[PDB]
Amino acid sequence: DIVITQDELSNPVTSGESVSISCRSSRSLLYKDGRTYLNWFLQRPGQSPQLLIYLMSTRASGVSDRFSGSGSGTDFTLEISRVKAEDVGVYYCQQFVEYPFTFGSGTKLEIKRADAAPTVSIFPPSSEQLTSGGASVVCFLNNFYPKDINVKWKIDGSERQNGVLNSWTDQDSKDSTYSMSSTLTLTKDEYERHNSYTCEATHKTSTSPIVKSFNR
Amino acid sequence: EVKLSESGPGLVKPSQSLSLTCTVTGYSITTNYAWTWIRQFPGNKLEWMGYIRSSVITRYNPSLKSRISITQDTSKNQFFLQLNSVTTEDTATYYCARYDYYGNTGDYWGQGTSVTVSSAKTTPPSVYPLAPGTAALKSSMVTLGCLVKGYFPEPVTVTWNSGSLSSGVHTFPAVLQSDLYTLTSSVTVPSSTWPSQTVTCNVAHPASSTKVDKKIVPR
Ligand SMILES: [Zn+2]
Ligand SMILES: [Zn+2]
Ligand SMILES: [Zn+2]
Ligand SMILES: [Zn+2]
Repeated sequence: DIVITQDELSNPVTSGESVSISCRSSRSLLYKDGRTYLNWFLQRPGQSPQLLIYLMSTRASGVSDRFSGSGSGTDFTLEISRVKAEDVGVYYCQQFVEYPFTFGSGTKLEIKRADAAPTVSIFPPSSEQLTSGGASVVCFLNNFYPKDINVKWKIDGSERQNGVLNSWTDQDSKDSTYSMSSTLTLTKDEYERHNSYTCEATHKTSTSPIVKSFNR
Repeated sequence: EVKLSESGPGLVKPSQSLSLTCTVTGYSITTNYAWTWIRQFPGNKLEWMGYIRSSVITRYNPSLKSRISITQDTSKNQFFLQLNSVTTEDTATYYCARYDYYGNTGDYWGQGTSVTVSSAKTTPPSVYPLAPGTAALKSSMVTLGCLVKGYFPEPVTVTWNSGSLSSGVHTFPAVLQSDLYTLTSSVTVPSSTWPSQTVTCNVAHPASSTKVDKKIVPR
């Protein structure tokens, strides 16, 4: 029955800056023993949640002192001192007073850093895939910032939008950059009908797009 | 040290029963700790499911009605989760953890195990090498990759050179289409390491008990 609220995202924080994450409960979490039962977790992409703080302000074993918790009974805050690239992820609070031990919706920490142009690489279908009657052309756009980016596919000079699937990674824990994969899937017959395949990337870091291509 | 590890089928048909196991090593589950199950839905919402403590005491989330059951096998130091009459809404990543009375779990969390509730069939992936067409900027870096296409359900694990090659690796989230997932992984290394040194992507798909090792060879 207890509902906990948290902001989806935080303003981008620069490495070195400190930030406070908020969490509010619909009911007091202070117990008759004087202790407040609130937990703070950090979860990185593909990683299991990691406990940072329990009992509202007690740091868990091995947890960096840069992490501290405070609050009343309905409003809690997690302060992260001198933020580092490694702290990127989603922060969740969990009330541990009454069942069910509901979790907050999580607040994603977004790191801010210098703009970076993507490294673009284009790959023709492999001979193995062509034997299947399918043909995927792949383009990697790695290590760029900000996350906003546009990719265009051109076959023999003409833009192709159908059959394109993109995938973005979460913010990197080491350099705070983003990466994206774009795949243009065609039938082998169609792939065999054209010669020039081009991947064009348009990013904030430049007026002119980054072009990568190959001839079949 | 104390470790928890979840195991169980990654795909279950709707209306059927879901059974998972958490094997605990380094600590006895006959203790008075809340050996609990928590799940995370696509979208990242977390939900506490229930726990078993002191071998015979349990507590479940009311939202799970009467379809959840948590039990244990003391002799094997394992505790279990059984969820009946599943629907696509039970698709999630299931985690086991050890909570103490104060809410402290320490680092006692499993790695999580993905469970998909779907009528679709299990399909192993086809793994294709991604090698550069020609010769890009020399004396610098070169990006290679592997395309893991047409599998179901999630997930697949991808490593390079059996794990000895981890830096400069980007494995992208899979994209679903026609009940089949496709994912890609890129790896960037010095133009001096490849093709001089062998670079191989290792792909595993637990659901189909399949493993593929694709060496990346020059065009
Ligand atoms: Zn990276
Ligand atoms: Zn055509
Ligand atoms: Zn041990
Ligand atoms: Zn037994």
